[PDB]
Amino acid sequence: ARTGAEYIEALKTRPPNLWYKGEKVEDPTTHPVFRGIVRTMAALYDLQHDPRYREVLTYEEEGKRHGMSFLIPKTKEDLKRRGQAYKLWADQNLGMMGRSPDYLNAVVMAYAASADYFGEFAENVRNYYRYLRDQDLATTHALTNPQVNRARPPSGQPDPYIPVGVVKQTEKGIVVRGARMTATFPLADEVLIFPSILLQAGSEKYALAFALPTSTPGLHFVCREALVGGDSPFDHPLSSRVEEMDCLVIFDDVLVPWERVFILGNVELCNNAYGATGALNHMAHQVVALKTAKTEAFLGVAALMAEGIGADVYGHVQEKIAEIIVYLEAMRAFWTRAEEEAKENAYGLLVPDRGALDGARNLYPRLYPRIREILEQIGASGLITLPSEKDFKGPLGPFLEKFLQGAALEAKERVALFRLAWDMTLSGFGARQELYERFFFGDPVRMYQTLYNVYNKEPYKERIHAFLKESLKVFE
Amino acid sequence: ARTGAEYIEALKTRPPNLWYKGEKVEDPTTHPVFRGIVRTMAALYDLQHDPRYREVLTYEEEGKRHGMSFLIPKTKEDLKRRGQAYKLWADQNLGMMGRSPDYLNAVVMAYAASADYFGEFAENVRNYYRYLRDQDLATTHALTNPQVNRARPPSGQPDPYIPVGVVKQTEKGIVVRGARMTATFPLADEVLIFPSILLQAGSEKYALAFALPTSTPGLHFVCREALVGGDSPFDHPLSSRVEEMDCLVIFDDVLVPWERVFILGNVELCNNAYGATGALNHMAHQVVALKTAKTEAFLGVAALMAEGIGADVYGHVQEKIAEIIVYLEAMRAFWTRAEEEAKENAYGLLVPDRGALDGARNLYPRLYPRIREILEQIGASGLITLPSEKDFKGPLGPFLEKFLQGAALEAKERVALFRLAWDMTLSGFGARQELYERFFFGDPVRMYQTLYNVYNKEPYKERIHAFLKESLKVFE
Amino acid sequence: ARTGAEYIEALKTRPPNLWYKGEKVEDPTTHPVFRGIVRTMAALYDLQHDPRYREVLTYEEEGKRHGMSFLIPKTKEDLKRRGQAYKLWADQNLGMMGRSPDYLNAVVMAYAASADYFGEFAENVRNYYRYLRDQDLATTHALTNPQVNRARPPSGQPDPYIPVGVVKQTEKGIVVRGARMTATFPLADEVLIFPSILLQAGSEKYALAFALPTSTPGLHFVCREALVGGDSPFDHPLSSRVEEMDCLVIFDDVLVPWERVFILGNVELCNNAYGATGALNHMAHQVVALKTAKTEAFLGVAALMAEGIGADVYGHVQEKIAEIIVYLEAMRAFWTRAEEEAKENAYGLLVPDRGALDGARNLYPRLYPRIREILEQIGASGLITLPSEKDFKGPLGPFLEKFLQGAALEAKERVALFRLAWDMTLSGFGARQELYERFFFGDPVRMYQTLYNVYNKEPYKERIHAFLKESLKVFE
Amino acid sequence: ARTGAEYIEALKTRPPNLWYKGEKVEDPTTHPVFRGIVRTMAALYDLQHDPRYREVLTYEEEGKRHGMSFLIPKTKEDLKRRGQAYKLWADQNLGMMGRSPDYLNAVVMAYAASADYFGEFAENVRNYYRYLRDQDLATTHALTNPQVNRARPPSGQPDPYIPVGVVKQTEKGIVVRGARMTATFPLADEVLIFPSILLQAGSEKYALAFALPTSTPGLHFVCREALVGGDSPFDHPLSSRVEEMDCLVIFDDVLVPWERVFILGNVELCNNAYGATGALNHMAHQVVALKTAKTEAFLGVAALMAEGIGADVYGHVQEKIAEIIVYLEAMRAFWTRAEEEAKENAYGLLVPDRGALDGARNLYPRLYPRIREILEQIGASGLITLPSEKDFKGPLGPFLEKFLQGAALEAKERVALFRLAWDMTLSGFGARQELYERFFFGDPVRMYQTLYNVYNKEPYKERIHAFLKESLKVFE
Ligand SMILES: Cc1cc2nc3c(=O)[nH]c(=O)nc-3n(C[C@H](O)[C@H](O)[C@H](O)COP(=O)(O)OP(=O)(O)OC[C@@H]3O[C@@H](n4cnc5c(N)ncnc54)[C@H](O)[C@@H]3O)c2cc1C
Ligand SMILES: Cc1cc2nc3c(=O)[nH]c(=O)nc-3n(C[C@H](O)[C@H](O)[C@H](O)COP(=O)(O)OP(=O)(O)OC[C@@H]3O[C@@H](n4cnc5c(N)ncnc54)[C@H](O)[C@@H]3O)c2cc1C
Repeated sequence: ARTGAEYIEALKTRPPNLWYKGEKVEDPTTHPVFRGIVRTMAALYDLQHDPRYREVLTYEEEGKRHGMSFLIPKTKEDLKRRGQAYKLWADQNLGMMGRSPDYLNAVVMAYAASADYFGEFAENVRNYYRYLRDQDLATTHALTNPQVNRARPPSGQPDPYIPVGVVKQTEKGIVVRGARMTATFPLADEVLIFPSILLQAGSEKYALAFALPTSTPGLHFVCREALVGGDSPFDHPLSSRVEEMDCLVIFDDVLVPWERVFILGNVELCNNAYGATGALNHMAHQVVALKTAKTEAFLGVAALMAEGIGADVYGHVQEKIAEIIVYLEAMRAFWTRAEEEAKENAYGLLVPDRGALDGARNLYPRLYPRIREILEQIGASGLITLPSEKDFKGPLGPFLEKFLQGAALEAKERVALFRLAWDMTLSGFGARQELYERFFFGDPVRMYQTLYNVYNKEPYKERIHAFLKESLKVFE
Repeated sequence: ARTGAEYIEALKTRPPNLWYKGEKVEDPTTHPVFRGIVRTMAALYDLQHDPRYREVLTYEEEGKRHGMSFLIPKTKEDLKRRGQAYKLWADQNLGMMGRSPDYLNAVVMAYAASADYFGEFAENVRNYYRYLRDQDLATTHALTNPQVNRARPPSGQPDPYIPVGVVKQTEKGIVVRGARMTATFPLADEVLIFPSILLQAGSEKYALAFALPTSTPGLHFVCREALVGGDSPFDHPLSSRVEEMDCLVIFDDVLVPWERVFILGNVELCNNAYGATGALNHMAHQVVALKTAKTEAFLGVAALMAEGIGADVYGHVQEKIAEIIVYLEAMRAFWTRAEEEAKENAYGLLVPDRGALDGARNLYPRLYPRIREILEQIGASGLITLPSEKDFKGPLGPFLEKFLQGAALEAKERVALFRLAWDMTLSGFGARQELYERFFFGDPVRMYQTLYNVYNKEPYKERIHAFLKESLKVFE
Repeated sequence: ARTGAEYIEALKTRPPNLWYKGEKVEDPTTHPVFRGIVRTMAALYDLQHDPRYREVLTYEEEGKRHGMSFLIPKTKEDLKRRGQAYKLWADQNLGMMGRSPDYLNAVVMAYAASADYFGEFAENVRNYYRYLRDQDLATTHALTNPQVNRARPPSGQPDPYIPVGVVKQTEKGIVVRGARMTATFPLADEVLIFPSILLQAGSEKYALAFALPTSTPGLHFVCREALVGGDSPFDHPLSSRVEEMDCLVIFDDVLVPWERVFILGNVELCNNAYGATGALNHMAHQVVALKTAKTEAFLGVAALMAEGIGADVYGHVQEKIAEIIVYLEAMRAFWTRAEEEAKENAYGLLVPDRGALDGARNLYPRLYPRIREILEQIGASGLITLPSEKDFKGPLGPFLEKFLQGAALEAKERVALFRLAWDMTLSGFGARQELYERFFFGDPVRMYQTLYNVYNKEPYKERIHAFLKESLKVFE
Repeated sequence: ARTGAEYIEALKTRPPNLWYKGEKVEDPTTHPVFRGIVRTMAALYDLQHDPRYREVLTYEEEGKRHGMSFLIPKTKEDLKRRGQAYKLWADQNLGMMGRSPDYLNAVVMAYAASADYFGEFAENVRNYYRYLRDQDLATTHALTNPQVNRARPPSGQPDPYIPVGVVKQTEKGIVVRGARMTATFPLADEVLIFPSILLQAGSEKYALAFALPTSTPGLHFVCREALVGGDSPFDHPLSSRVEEMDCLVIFDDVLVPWERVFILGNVELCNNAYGATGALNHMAHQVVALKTAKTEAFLGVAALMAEGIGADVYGHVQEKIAEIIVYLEAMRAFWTRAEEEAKENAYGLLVPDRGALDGARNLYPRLYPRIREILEQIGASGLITLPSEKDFKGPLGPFLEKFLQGAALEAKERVALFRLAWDMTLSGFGARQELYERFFFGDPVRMYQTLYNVYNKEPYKERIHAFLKESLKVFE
C-alpha cells in the first residue's frame, strides 16, 4: 500500500504527459491547476496507513498489505469490505471525486479473476493486476471515441485513425494511432485504454484493450479549461482540492508492448469484456457507494442551509429535504441488495447483483439533477451572495458580520456554508459535476436501451399470459 | 386458516352493513357489484390449503395452522417468510388488490407484540389479535376524518360529531357518533377504527382506537359508484374480479364493548401508535412486496404490448420499458434492505427497517403515475380500440381477426392483452388505481413533512461541519 | 344551418353503419350508448338558431345562413369570428367534446379554398364543401392505419389490404378494401377518409383521400367498450352526454363514386395535403380554442373543489391552481398570436400562424396530464367518495347531508361537484380524455420530429455564427 | 441619448462605491473584473447612434432624442416600439444580460406616468424620470431584505436595522441604515431602492422607495466572487463580456435628499406600487422580449451542436430541439398577446396585459432549466472537451484539428461553438444564469401564490356552477 509521499514523488519523477493551454506540464505536484487534486489523492493513500482505518482500507496477504480495492472477494463479507473501503474514501471528498483509482482497480481485479476470458492474453492480465496491486499505482482510463460524426461508425469518420486503431504489429508489440475523447483524473501512473461503446461489427482495427505508463512517448493528455476557483478553502472549499481535470488523449504512433495487450482485434471480446468478467458489477459497486456518499453530502448541506436561514419552518422546504432523504435511502437499498444477492459468474468470481446495480446507475443520473435543483431552490439568492474571506478580513468585515449572519448562525459560518453549496452546484466545478453524473457511465439513451435488451423480461410476460388464459377461455 | 367457502358463508350469514345506491345489500356474495371481489378474496383463502403453497401461506402452532400474516417474526428468516406470503397473495391479482387483509393483520400482529404500549387495554389487544388469527377473519379499516373543512381541526368542523367522537361511556363500553371518510374492501367480518392523521392537541374526544364486527347495529358502509365493468373476463379482466369498493363509514350512536377498545382519549398514544408498535414497519413491508408485484405486472404488460404491435424495435419504446425495470429493481432493493436491516423495537418486536420502507412508500406514489403513463405511451390508440368478445363472436368476427392481429400475434390474444392494459390504466377501475397509489398511505405533502421531521439528519450535518472547519481556519 | 331536430331525423332515417357488441345499431338516437351524444350534438345545432348566438355561430350569404365553421376567412376579423364560434361551441360541453364537426369543417373549408392543390379533383373538393355547408352535415374521420406491425410500412403488413387500399378502378369509381384504426364521434352523416401519417414512398395503393355517407354498403363502424356511466346528470355529469365513442372502420370492398375522390395514388399529394391547403392551420385553430375552453373548465372545478373543502388556505394548493392559470394563459396567447400573425398561403387562403399553432398543439399534450394530476392532488379522497343521488334520496340521506358537506357548501352541491371532477379525470370517460389529449393530433414522438424538420432554424444558427466571429478572430 | 464614451467617462469620473475582495474598486472601466461588462453596456449605448438602429432605439421629442425605454406609450404601436428596442438590445448579448437598464427605465417610466399614485412625492417621481431620461443614465436596483431569518418579518430580525430602515428625518431628508441583499449590474450611475417582497403590516420603518447616485457617501456595493473566466473571446465567449456581477448593498447611515424620496412609511403604497403604476406590466414586457431573445440563442446553439457532431440524425435529438422551438413560440405568443390586449390603467397609462405577462414570467423559470438540460444532453462530453485557443496555437494544434473536427465542421469552429455552449450552461457564468432565471422576478413559491390571489377566477367557477345546475335538478 502506497503512502501519499510515494505517490507525489512518483508523479514528480515520472509525470504524465499532460498539456495545459499549449504548454507541457513539467511538475503536476506544484502546478497551480493540478497541485490540489494531487494533494487530495495523496491524502487518500495516506489514510491507508492511519491506525483507525488500516483494517478498512487494506488487507494483508503473504507478508504484504494491499489496498482493499484489489481484494478478490470470495464471500459476501469480502464484498462488504470492498464496499466499506469505497465509502470511506468517497466520504473524504463528499463524493465529489468521481474517478478515484479504486473504481478502476475494481475493473482490473475482475479482469484478473476472470482472466481466462482473455485467452492467450490471460497471463498479461493477471500480471498487470499484480503489478498495479503491488505498487499500488493510480490509474486513469479513456473508453470513448472522438465526438466527430456520431452519424457514422468508428470506421466511417473523416479519417481512419481518428479513433485509436492498430497501425501495425511488430515483434515488440503493436503501434497505435488515434485518440480517445475523455480521460478524467490524468494524475496517474497508468492509463487504461479499454473498450466502451458497443463496437459495430467490422471494427477489428479498433477492438483493443491495453494499458500504458502515462509518460509513454507519443502519448499526450490535452487538458480542458481548468475549474480550480482558487486556493482558499473558504472561497473554494471543493474546487481548490477536488478538480480532477478532463482531457483528450492523443496517440501519436504509440508503441504498446505485447505484455500490456489484453485484447486485440476481437470485436466480440471487447463488447462483452465488462459483463463477462464482472468488471461492470464491481465498478458499479464502487459507484453506488460513491453516490450514496455524495447524496449524504447534499443532504447535510441542504439541511444546514435551510436551518441556517430559517427556511426549515416552511413545509415545502421540509419536503424538498425529505426528497433527498428518499433518494439517499434508494441508493442505500440498491447497495444492500447488490451485495446480498451476489453470486459467482462463469469464472467463479463473486459479483454484486447486476439487477440492483443497473437500477442504481440508471436511476441516479436522473436523481442528481433534481438533488442539485433542490439545493438551488433552498438557497436562492444566498447562493450568489458570496463575499470572500478577504471581504471579512477587510474594512467592511464588521458590516458583513451583521448583514450575513443567519438564524443563530454567525456570518462567517453562514458564508462558508453557502460558498460550499455554491461550489457543489453553481461554480464551474459544481456545474461540471452535473454533466458528469448525467454521462460518466454512458449515454442514458443507450444505457436504457442496453438494459432493455439484457434484462430477462420473460417471467413477467409469462405471468401475464397465464393471467390472460381466463380471457381467451370465453371463446371455448 | 380459513377456506374460501368459510369466508363466503360468513359474509352470507352475517353480511357487513353495506349500502349501494340507496339500498341495503342483503347478500354481497351474490350482488352484481360485490360477488367478484368476494370470489377473489375467497380464492386467496383457498390458496392457503393448496399443497404447493401451504408452507408459504401458513404456519403451524400448537396443533393449529394460521395465516402467515399473523406470524410474530422472531428472526430475519421469519420476516422473509411474511414477505413471501405477501408477495404470493399479491401476484394472484397482479398487485391490483390494495387492501387484502394481510396488510391489516400486520398492523394487529405488531399491536399485539407491542401490546404493553396500550397500557390497561393491552390484554384487549392481545385477545383481539388471537381472535382474528384463530378465526382467520377479514378486516377493513377507516382512519381519516370527513373531508369537510380542511382549514380547521377535528374539533372545528361544522358539527362536533362529524369526526368519530365519544358521546358517553357506560358500564358496557363507549358510544361513538360520527363518520370516517374512507374504508376500502368492506367485504370483511371486522372493521378497524384506528388512528391516522396526526391529531392536533385537544382532540381527546376523537383520540380513539377500536374494532367492531361489520354488522354492528348503527354501523353503515355507504358505497361509492361501482367500477365493475362487467363479468366477462375478456372484456373486463380486472374490474370483473378486483373491484374492492370504497365507502364512507357512518356511526349512528354505535356501542363499542370495552373489550374492543384499544385506545381511549389519549392523543399522544394515538399519534405514536403505528411507529411505537412497529405496525407502520410491518404494514409498509406488505406494501413494498405488493408494489413490487404490481410493477412486475406492468412490466409484463408493457413488454407484451410493445412486442405485440412491433413497437419494441423503436429505441424510445425500449427505454420506456427499461424505466419500468429500473423502478422494479428500486422496489426490490427497498424490500431487501428493509428485511436485512431489521432490528427489534422497544417492545422486543423485530421490525423491518424504517429508512428503507419510508423510502419505498414515499417514492412509489411518484413512480406509479409514470409507470401508468408509460403504458399509455406504448399502447396509444390500441388502448381504446377495444371490441368486445361479443364482436369477435359476431358477424364481423372474421374482419376483426384480420385488422386487429398484431405482429405474430392473433387478434383475440391482442385484444385480450389491450383490454387488460386498458383495465390497468384507463377504465374507471384502472384510473382509480392511480388515485389510490397517490394517496392510500397518506397525503404526500404531509408524508414528506413527516419524513423530514422523524429522520435523523444529524450525521450528515456533522460531516459538513467537519468539512467546513478548514474553511473557517483561514481566519485564525 | 341545421337544427337539432333535422340532425336527429337524419340519423334516425339514414343511420351510420354502427355495431356495438356484435349487433347492428338500428337507431343511435335512442340506443342507450349513443342517445346522449346525439342529444348533445343536436343541442350544438340548435344553438345556431338562438337569437343570442345566431350572429356568432352563423353567417348569411346570398339568402342562406351557414355555420361559421364553413366561412372562408378573408380578413383577420373573419379568423376571429371562426375562433369565437369554435369557443362558444366548445364551452357548451366544457371542452370535453373533441371531435365536434367544426374541426373537420375547417379542414374541408381549407381544402376547398385551396382546391387547385387537388388538380383534376379540384371541382370534386369544391362541390363536396358546398354540399357539407349547404346541408350543414356532421362529419367524422379516420386517418390512421391498423396498429398491427408498426415495425413495417403499410405495404409490409400481414396482408396487403389491412390498410385501406384500392382494389380496382371502374367507370363508376374506385373499390377500396381495408380498415382505418380509429374514428371518433361516428354519429355523423359523412366520414372523411383523408391522409394522416406521412406515407413512405411506394404506397401509391394507399395514397387516398375521399368521403362517403356513413350508411354506405360495405362500410362498418365497430364501436369499442362504451364509457357512458349512466343517464343521471348528478351521477355522471359528463359521460351521460359527451361520450363521443371511438370505432374501428372497416371497408369491405366499398365503392367510392368518382365525385367523392379527392386524391388518388399520389403519395406526395397526400403527405402535403394538410400543410399546403392550410387545413392543418385551421383545424389547429379550432383545437387551440377548444383546449382553452377545456382548461377554463378545469380551472373552475379546481378552484371550486379547493374552496369547497377549505383546501384553498394551503399555499401548495394555491400554487397548483396558479399552475392551471399559467397554462390557460399560455393557450390564450397561442390563440391570439395565431390570429394576429395570420398570412395568406400559396392559394390565397388566409391561414392562422403555424408557429403559434405548432407550439399550442405540441405543448398542450404535455400540459393536460399535469392539469389532470392537479385535480387529483387537490381532491384526494373526495374524488372517490361518490355516493349517488339515490343515496341522498334514500334513508341515509340525512346522514350524508351532515358528513359530506364542505366549508360553507351543502352536501348535495359538494358531491355534484366532486362527481364532475371525477368524471373529468377518473371515470372511464375521464381517463380516456387523457389518452385522447396525448394522441389525437398524432404521436408526440413524430409530431416533435416533424416540427424539427419543418421549422426554419436558420436565423438562429446565423446569429450564433455571427456571434462566434469574434471567437475565431483570435487566430488571425 | 448617451454614447458609450459618455457612459465610460461617467463611471471613470464618479465610479460606484464598489468593493471586490476587501478592496475598493477605483476604476471599474479598467478593473479586470468589470471592464468587460462596462464595455458591453457602452456598446448598447453606442448602438443608439448607429444609423441602422437609431429609429428603433431612440425617439425624438422637442429637439431631443431619448432612449426608447423612456417612451411613455400612448398606443399599441408605441408598445410595439418599446418591445422592439428591448429585443434589439437583448439580441446583442444573446439574452444573457438580465439587468440592462431598459428594464428599470420601464419601471421609472411607469412610475412617472402614474405619478399621482405617489401623492405628495409625485413631482419627485416625475422629476427623477426626466433626469434619468435626459441624461440617459444607467440604473441598478436592490429590492430584497438580507436573507437572515426567513422565519421572521423585517422587524423580527437579529437587529432592527438589518433591513434598510429610517433612522431619522431631518430638514434635508431621511437617514437610512441597513442593507439590501442583492443588486445586479452595479456599473450604474444610480441605484433604485424600491419595494419588493410584500411587506407585512407594521413595517412602516422599512416601507421606503428612493433613488441615489451610486457614489453616495455611506453606500457600499460588496461584490461576490467574480465569474469572468478570462478575456479571450474564444475561451470565454460570454463571461469575458457579460458578467454583470451581483452585490450586497450596505447603507451606513446614508442621507437621502427629500427630492429623491418617492415613498415613505407607507406599507400599502409600497405593496401596490408595481401593480398600480403599471411598472410590473412594463418591466415584465422587457422580460418577455429578453427571454424570447435568450431562447433564440439556445435554439441556435442546440441546432449547431447537433448538426456539428452529426447528432441531428437521431430522433430524440430532433425532439429535444423541437422542444426548445415550442418554448420559443410560447414566449413569442405571450409577448404578442401582452401587446395586443393592452389597456389603460387607473392613471391612463397603457399597460401590456398582465394575464399574458404573468403567464410568461411564471412559466419561463420552469422552462429555462429544461432548455439548459437539453443543451447538456445534446453536447454530452463535447461540453467539457474544451482545449484553449492556446492549445490550437501550440505544438499539438495539428492533432487537435484532426481529432476535434465535427461533421463537415472544422475543429476551431467546433471548439468555439462548444466553448460557447459550455459558457451558456456549465461555466460559473453559465450556471449562475440558471439560478438567475429561477429567481430574479421572485420566489416561484410566492409568485404562484400571488398569481392565485390576484387572478379573477370567478368566471370559470360561475360556468361550472351553471353546468352543475342540471346535476342538482334531479332532486326537484
Ligand atoms: C464530466 C465527464 C467525465 C467523463 N469521464 C470519463 C472518463 O473518465 N473515462 C471515459 O472513458 N469516459 C468519460 N466520460 C465520457 C462519457 O462516458 C460519455 O460522455 C458518455 O459515454 C456519452 O458518450 P458521448 O459523450 O460520446 O455522447 P455523444 O453520443 O457524443 O453525444 C451526442 C449524443 O447524441 C445522441 N446519440 C449519439 N449517438 C447515438 C446513437 N447511436 N443512438 C442514439 N442516440 C445517439 C445521444 O443521445 C447524445 O445526445 C466522461 C464524460 C463527462 C461528461
Ligand atoms: C382510492 C383510495 C383508497 C383509500 N383507502 C383507504 C383505506 O382503505 N383506509 C383508510 O383509512 N384510508 C383510505 N384512503 C384515504 C387516504 O389515506 C387519504 O386520501 C389520504 O390520507 C389523504 O387524506 P385526504 O384524502 O383527507 O386529503 P385532504 O387533505 O382531504 O385533501 C385535500 C388536501 O389539501 C392539502 N391539505 C389539506 N390539509 C393540509 C394540511 N394540513 N397541510 C398541508 N396541506 C393540506 C393536501 O395536500 C390535499 O391536496 C384511501 C384514499 C384513496 C384515494
